[PDB]
Amino acid sequence: GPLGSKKREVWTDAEHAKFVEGLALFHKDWKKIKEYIGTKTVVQIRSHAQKYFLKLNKTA
Repeated sequence: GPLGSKKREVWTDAEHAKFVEGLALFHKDWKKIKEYIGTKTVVQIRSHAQKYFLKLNKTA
């Protein structure tokens, strides 16, 4: 885990895609995602937890 190191609340492109796992583990439950990435608030997760859905496509 973070081992008490200070973490940024703001996302990164590699950090984002850890959320994309919790969408399966917790199933539409942002109040559990913030633990998987580590010590996050739900604020940036809730606004990005809408963004994953926008990319979904029936052409792959």
